[PDB]
Amino acid sequence: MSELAASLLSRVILPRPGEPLDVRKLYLEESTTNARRAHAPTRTSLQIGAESEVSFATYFNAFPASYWRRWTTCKSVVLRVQVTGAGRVDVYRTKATGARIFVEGHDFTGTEDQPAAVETEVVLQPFEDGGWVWFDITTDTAVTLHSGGWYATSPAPGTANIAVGIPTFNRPADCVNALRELTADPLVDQVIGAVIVPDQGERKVRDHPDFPAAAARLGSRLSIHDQPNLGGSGGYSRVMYEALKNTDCQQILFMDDDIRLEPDSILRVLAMHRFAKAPMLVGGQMLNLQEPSHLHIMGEVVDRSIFMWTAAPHAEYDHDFAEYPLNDNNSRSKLLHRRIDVDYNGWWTCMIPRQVAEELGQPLPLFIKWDDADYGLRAAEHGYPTVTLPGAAIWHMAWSDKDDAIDWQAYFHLRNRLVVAAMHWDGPKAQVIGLVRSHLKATLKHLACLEYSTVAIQNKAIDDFLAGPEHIFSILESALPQVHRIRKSYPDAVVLPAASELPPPLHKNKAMKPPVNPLVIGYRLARGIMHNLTAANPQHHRRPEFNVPTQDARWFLLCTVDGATVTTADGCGVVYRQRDRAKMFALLWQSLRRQRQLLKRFEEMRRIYRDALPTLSSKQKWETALLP
Amino acid sequence: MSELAASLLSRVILPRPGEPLDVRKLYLEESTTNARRAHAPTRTSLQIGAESEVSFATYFNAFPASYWRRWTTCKSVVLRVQVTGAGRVDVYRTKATGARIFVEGHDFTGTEDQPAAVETEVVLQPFEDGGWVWFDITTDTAVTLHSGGWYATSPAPGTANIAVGIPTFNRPADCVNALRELTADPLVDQVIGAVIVPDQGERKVRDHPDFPAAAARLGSRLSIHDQPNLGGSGGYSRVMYEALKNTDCQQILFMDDDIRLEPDSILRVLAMHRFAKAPMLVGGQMLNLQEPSHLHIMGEVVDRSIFMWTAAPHAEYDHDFAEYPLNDNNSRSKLLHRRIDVDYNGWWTCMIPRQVAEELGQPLPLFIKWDDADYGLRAAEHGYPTVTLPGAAIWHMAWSDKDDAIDWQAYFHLRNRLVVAAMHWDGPKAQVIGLVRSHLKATLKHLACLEYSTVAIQNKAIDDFLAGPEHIFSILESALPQVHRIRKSYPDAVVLPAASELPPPLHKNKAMKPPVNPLVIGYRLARGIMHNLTAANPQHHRRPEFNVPTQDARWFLLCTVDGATVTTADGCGVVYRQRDRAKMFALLWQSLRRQRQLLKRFEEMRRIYRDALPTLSSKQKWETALLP
Amino acid sequence: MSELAASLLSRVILPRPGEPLDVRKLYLEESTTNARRAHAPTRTSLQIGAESEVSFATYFNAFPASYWRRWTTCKSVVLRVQVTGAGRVDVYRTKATGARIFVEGHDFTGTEDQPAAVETEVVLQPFEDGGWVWFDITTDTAVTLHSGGWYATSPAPGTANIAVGIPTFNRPADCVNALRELTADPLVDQVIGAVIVPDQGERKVRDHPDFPAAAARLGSRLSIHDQPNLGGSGGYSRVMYEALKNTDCQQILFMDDDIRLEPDSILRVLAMHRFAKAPMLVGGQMLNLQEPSHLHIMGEVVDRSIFMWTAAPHAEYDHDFAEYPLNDNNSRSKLLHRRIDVDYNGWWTCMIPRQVAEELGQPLPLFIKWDDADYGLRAAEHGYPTVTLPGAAIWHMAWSDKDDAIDWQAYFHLRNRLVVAAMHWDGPKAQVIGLVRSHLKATLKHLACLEYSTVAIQNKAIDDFLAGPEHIFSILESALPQVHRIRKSYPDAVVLPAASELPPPLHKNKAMKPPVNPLVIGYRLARGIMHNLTAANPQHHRRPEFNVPTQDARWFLLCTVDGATVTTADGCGVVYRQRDRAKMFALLWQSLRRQRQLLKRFEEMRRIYRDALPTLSSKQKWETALLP
Ligand SMILES: O=c1ccn([C@@H]2O[C@H](COP(=O)(O)OP(=O)(O)O)[C@@H](O)[C@H]2O)c(=O)[nH]1
Ligand SMILES: O=c1ccn([C@@H]2O[C@H](COP(=O)(O)OP(=O)(O)O)[C@@H](O)[C@H]2O)c(=O)[nH]1
Ligand SMILES: O=c1ccn([C@@H]2O[C@H](COP(=O)(O)OP(=O)(O)O)[C@@H](O)[C@H]2O)c(=O)[nH]1
Ligand SMILES: [Mn+2]
Ligand SMILES: [Mn+2]
Ligand SMILES: [Mn+2]
Repeated sequence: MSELAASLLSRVILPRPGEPLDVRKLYLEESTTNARRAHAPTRTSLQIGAESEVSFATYFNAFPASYWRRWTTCKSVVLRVQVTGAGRVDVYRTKATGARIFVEGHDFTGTEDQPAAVETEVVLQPFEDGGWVWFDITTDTAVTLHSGGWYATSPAPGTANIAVGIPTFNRPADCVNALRELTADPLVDQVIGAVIVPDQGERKVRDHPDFPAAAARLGSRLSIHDQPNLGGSGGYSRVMYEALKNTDCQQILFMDDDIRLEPDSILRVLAMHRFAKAPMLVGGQMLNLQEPSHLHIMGEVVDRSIFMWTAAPHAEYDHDFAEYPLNDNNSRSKLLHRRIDVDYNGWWTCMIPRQVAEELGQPLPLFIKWDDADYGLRAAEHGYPTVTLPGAAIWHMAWSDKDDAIDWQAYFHLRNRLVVAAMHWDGPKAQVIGLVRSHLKATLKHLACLEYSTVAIQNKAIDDFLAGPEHIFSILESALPQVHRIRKSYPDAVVLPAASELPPPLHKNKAMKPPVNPLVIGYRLARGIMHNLTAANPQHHRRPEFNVPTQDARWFLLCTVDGATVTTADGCGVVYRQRDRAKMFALLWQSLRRQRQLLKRFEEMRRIYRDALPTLSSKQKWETALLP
Repeated sequence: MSELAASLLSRVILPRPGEPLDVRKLYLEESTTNARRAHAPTRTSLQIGAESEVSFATYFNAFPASYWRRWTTCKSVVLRVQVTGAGRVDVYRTKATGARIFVEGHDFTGTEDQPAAVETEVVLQPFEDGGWVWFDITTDTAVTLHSGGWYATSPAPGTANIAVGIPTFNRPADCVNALRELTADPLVDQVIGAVIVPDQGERKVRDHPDFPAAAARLGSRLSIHDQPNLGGSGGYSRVMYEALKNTDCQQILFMDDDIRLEPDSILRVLAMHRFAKAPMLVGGQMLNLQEPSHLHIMGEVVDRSIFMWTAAPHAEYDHDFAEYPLNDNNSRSKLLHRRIDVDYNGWWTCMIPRQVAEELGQPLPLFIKWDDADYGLRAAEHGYPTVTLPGAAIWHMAWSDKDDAIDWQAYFHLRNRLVVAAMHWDGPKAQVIGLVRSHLKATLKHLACLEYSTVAIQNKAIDDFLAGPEHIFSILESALPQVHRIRKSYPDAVVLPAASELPPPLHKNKAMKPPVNPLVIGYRLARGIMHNLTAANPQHHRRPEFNVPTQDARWFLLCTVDGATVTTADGCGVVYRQRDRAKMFALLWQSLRRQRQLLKRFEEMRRIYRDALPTLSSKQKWETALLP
Repeated sequence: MSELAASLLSRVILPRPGEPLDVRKLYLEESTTNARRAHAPTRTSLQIGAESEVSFATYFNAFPASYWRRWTTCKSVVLRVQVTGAGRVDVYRTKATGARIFVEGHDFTGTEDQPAAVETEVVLQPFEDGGWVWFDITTDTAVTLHSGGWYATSPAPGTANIAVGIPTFNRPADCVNALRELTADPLVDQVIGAVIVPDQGERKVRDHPDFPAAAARLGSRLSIHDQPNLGGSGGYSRVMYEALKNTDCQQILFMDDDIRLEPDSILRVLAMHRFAKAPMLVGGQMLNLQEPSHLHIMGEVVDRSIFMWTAAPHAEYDHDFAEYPLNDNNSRSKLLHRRIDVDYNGWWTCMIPRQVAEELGQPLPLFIKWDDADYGLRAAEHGYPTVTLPGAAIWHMAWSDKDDAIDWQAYFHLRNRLVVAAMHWDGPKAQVIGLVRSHLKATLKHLACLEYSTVAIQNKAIDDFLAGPEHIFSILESALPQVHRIRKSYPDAVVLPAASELPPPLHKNKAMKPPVNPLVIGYRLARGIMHNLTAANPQHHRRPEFNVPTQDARWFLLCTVDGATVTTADGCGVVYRQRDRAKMFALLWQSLRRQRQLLKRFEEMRRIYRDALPTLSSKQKWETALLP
């Protein structure tokens, strides 16, 4: 018992009372033939009826064996369940193809007075490519699973002193909640030493009514640091800065302020970090906050040849565990059993070892976007891999219709993408053509969609990149206001609350089906080009031709009109997109001029950016933008 | 009652407590409309709720009528169930198309005090092509099925004295368990007279802690015989040798050491043997140990025209009875109602009559593979057919991803295949071209997959075959070490624990979809041939181009690379396959030279092998390799 | 209450205790959401749980409205249910497309002490093309349906005195049972006045042990008449003969001896007959005895243009009410809502009014087959239509794999088909070419399948037809033995118990998939013709090339072989079909010669057959073959 608690890797957890049935599929998967639902008295125990089966082949309770095999020193894991009643524990593993293999099974008989203990040691040898381990319970009489867990065969190396960092910006209510959920589970609280909150917002988290109660439970492990708005980069950079200077914490764990939490997720990541073969970044997955049974992604990489972040080779976005169980014979579920290798983890949950952060230094001053990838790629170049752990997750806001890469962020995508590209493009010379051809495609689509402001702000992006690193650092704060100033000009960047704020449409909308037939995309594009050569009628800038819903607003519909309203992706307003031939060819020329500049000057940008990294990632340099 | 027990063919059995629901579909098939699961107090009884239906149209409890009709003297079978409660027994049969026919039905009323007995005599006449008989129970009040069985209308001929043979090699734990499960059911124990265990391993089954307890229950019906490693052939040959010389047992039942058991399976095979029209080999099916609701195969044959073991005409591998019930209108289930005729049964469970083994003599000294087929084909030539009984099964390890025919065994497949081919090729002359063309295909695929060691050891196989029978017998022990010595050379035959033991791959893996389009297999093969003509870059033998998962590693992916790691089929390690043009054309020439030798010298091999059979299958000759 | 019982059309009936769940779908259709199965205390009552729904949109309990509208004088029907508990009766109708229409609904509250009565009058007006009426029950508290029925709004015209006729031939056990099930329901017993059993068999129904008990319940309403074997024609002719001469029964109801019964079926047919607009034949459907949820057919017609009995225009054989409910949105179920018009009903249950049988006279002396159609077609020509009532059924043996039109019956099909054709071909002259072209197709298929005996006995059929009516009558008894004498010659007509009675096949059977591709049926037929021109190898008449299963034995497989065993359609034996070119061309010539004879002499056969009808259907003439 002394040694048990210090080798626990991940617990068997159940859902809270009154949790939606969709979300319960993350925890336990019950047979539709059982007479009654299973009951979860506490988050660690479960009551099962007589003559019933429940399967723990689930996102939260199954053991992601291949990952432990690959990155940790654990030769084998031990399942321990403590149960009363008569029944059977069946242990299964999978091959990386998803094929389920029955390992061993134990019949038990237990009473509340002499509770039955069931231990099974599963060797991690057969998980080179992938595979999970899990268990089912099948009952003779009624059964209570009092506790269950996956264990290593020796204590966890090192000490567990975690600096939790949570940068906040005008989301006090959410942040106060994140601080509240850290102290929920005693086993997390115990291993938290410091909690850094860089408050970059004008509506402060200290001012909240529920804060004192939340802050009291943390004691003086909590500090709040007021600084200017420096985005993600500045937020997390501050956390690193603090944890390395003002705490002696062995781990730095980046988190977001708008996250729901499964506290065992934190403990699982810590487990892997401590058991790692070599020092490494360890991150958690994100479940979708707005569709909570859905896993966002198993892991991301940066695709060379266009230098663009993307899904890892054998992983698809948005995996609904309620519709596609871990153990189903469907093709989406079969990919989950592969071991996914990432280039970086997102900063919703990402643990960085102390003397690794010290070595890599700070993040790049990118404001938002790409800061996290850069860090992953940088650590990789120093021999510190990143592992995105399955089964260890927080719930975060996804791009569940809500977001887009056409607004002000479109600047920060492109700009930072190039910055990071110069930083890590250790490859062939002629390769940069692939990224610029990549952008030309994007830029033609934008214009075809009448998203003019986007192109403009993207042309500022390429200008700002070409001015170098010294310049990027000085516009950490100034850049955001500058994007907005540019965007005010364009009717397509000015949100209006309703389309009824404008004169009713000339034409009622018609259902125009998505062309995915080769003959039809050829013709719909020809119509697009030719119309786009005619002089735009200005009557259509005063009265929109259509009231376009977000969903229906693609290249093929917008290339025929001169003016139309398009609903913002959140569905909170509309922009009045208005075609103009003169303004478009201008933007198109400026875009062409910048793309030619890029392939001409990229060799040069690699040299000057790589050289400037000790500065850009220095604590000393970040001091002059972080402290008043 | 005196006469009942001695005419019992197969009992109605239920699952153990806490058996997975998947596996219970082997026993009883319940209506999703029943209010509650059915309960199995004992392995022979079942409790059903009021207003409920359960169907015994299942692998274990249905009667494989066509088989009994074909091979046994039974004109009709009698169902006997003993039941309490009010309900109805409905008896069904099938045609060989799967079409279900209702035969008769009996309403019963029984109490525990005056239990109701229900007998139905089903005539076996209408089962020429195939068909099963089974029964359902449908309840008015709650019902208990106290016992149920299929009976012949007269006593079983002969006496039941079974020599059970279990050859073991370094699997003490498993073997001790097999000996334990034989004495489980009293009705099996009663008919076991001897249990021979040839222990060819250096980790002895006697040394096990649980052995004394297991051996005590057998008394002195158990002997253990220490001998050198002589593979399957030597193991089972020893069992035959012992049972014919040192026991007066009427039957010899071959078993494996790594098998879970349904004891009634043993009794069913014995039943058929005793009721046989003429003396015959009777075998049991294998269920998959690692996917326990799945039946491996209904029966195997040796396909003339390539002389290669294969699925019997109307049977497909891997039949999941949980997904495809015996009585479903699906195409996979419809094949189960045909009567499958085999050429041989596997030696997991195969019963050989005493004066049949005496007549046929020993097995061929093949070490592993084909020993069993040869025996089936040999018995066939003497007028002793083999029947693979459905419903009579043990659970055994299948090729559930775990195994492959590319490693050291690839020698023993080819070699023994040819040995056996010479032995039983009573057919046309020019026919041998079909086997050699068969091998040329295989050999080109191997090389294309960079599996060089395979070809090498297969070329030893053809050399060893051509040296004749006298020579094959002397290399019974020496051959295995010799294969390994040859395999050490090739990087593709040397297993390494992880791919991270090697330098990281040059390219990340890309999803390349299986080409089954005629235009695409033509082009993907053209790329294969042409690249395979270019000089291999040696930088790719020092740093692998890919980290290939087993599943993704086929001809079309491996024919483009010069070097890559491929994960072993168990998923326990990786080999570094490395292309070389010079070494390949060498192997290809040596393979071509041997194939030309075969068709030249096969007439000659038939003559010299057939002539040498009295020697190869002699007890006297096997003495000089079995006894120190 | 006085007037209720004499206007009852059909009762709401439930299944017996322990009836299979498949068959219960004929009676009531329960929601999978109900907490418990519904219970049927008695065959007329049903107990439903609280908060549950059951739908009586079922074969047995729904009202076939369109039929009642079309053929009876009933302007409207009345549903009456007597219920306790709180709940709601919902009444629905359908359009002939299957579209369900909600009519009205009644909330009830009843107690056992003051039981609630619910009456709904549904007008039959909107059922021109088809449509059903039914009701569902939906419960608040637990509900008991004590009784339910469909009623006319006035008493039944006429008196109900039914002569039940059951011809038996060597099936004593079955016949004794039919007599037992007539006296089961008191409401059937009451309306049965006589039961005629012509016993044409040598194993007499009187000799049975269970007969005296069965005969006692009938009193002296039962007579048994010994006569020679004169087949169906002679059996039923005898029943007519008796009921018209020796009873004063108002109805004659033909039945079979191998039928399970729903007694309300008898009452429903009687109901319609009594309520008929004009005098008419009224028949019941047949449910499949061996697949009891399956309806054989909604109704049959005689297809002019080939003069061949067939499914009525919008009806398909074999409708499984368990898989396709009356009220499902599937295409098979949608045809059930059309009103099917028949040309005749089968003699399993067919009611003939007294002064209609008197007018039409006896059946034709056809021995078996077509006797029933002829009678339907004859009655039609006199203005007496036939109606096949849905919901009124007996269970009878179908052609559920068991039967075929290639054996001795093949004579009686063709012969009688032509007899009947001459009798009723009131159409165009050149039309007979269509029947003879029809036969040429059949005859070429037979020969291609090596079914030589068939063609031979069919050529006797055409000879016997051409000899005229006077001759057909004299061979009523002699013809059956004569067919057998001819069949003894041919190896394909001699059944052997197993294929193992013959030398094992030269080739093992190969799976040859059904060609339904235009290119492939063209080639598979070309192979057929050309091989069929080569001289047959006689070694293949001594050792069969294959062991062909019934299912796999079609034109495309048999046209390539010279000799093979084919399993009888019951699966009880095999015939050795053996190709011969000399014997085949002979049969083919004799067939061609007869077909030329037919179209030459059909005008002549119409004249001589039609003229001979008063004789063939005379009671006086049938006397000389029915009485010793
Ligand atoms: O003007 C800004 C925009 C965002 N952020 C920070 O950048 C991170 C990511 O931004 P956001 O949450 O709005 O985008 P999301 O994560 O939802 O995609 C957050 O931690 C914010 O604190 C910031 O400091 N200032
Ligand atoms: O080096 C060996 C390899 C195997 N065997 C025997 O050969 C049989 C089949 O081998 P194995 O079980 O390893 O293969 P599998 O049956 O799983 O395919 C077993 O009964 C072993 O006892 C042996 O005696 N020596
Ligand atoms: O040799 C025969 C053959 C049959 N029948 C009668 O013909 C009818 C139909 O024959 P069967 O029942 O054998 O054929 P099925 O109705 O099953 O198709 C039955 O009522 C039999 O009594 C007969 O009298 N003598
Ligand atoms: Mn966020
Ligand atoms: Mn084995
Ligand atoms: Mn019949």
